[PDB]
Amino acid sequence: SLLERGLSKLTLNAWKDREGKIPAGSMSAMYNPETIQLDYQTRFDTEDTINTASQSN
Amino acid sequence: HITLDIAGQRSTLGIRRLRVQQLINEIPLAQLELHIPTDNHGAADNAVQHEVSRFTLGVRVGIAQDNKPLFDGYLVQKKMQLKGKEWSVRLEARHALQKLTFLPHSRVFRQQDDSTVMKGLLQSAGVKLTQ
Repeated sequence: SLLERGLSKLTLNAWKDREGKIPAGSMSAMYNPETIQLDYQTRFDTEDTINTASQSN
Repeated sequence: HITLDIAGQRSTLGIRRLRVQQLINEIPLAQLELHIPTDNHGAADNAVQHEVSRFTLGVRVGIAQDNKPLFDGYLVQKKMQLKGKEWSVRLEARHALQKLTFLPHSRVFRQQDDSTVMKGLLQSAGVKLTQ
């Protein structure tokens, strides 16, 4: 808000390299998603140590 | 059933693998594989330690299958693994012909038969030739 009430669509920009040096095409998509979702996940493995002093992963 | 005799005592433990090997010109062997339990503590947690400590290298090892003698040899090569909470031990046992295999001897054998050379050559361990 704070200035006006026009929508801001999402824009999908594309490149070719890892960095931003070589731009490919770039579209903005109408009809916003209603919901995004970004899932994080970290993999842990349990230490099966024979000494049995501690439990850890 | 299957009863593992070691040094004359019937040695109540748990065999997970037994394999007895016997060929045509080779020393017959027998692999065991045991599991020493760790998760059941108390009186039978060090009483199983007493039964594995009797497995010294070179002992009379006897296997009996359905009240018949299966293997009957001396013990070689006791390997133990201990990965995680598992603690297994692996045995091997070789026949009385194992006493003949790694010591370089020298004899001459003049004026003797094919059999009298060899029945007096197997006799050094207690192996009785039948021919």
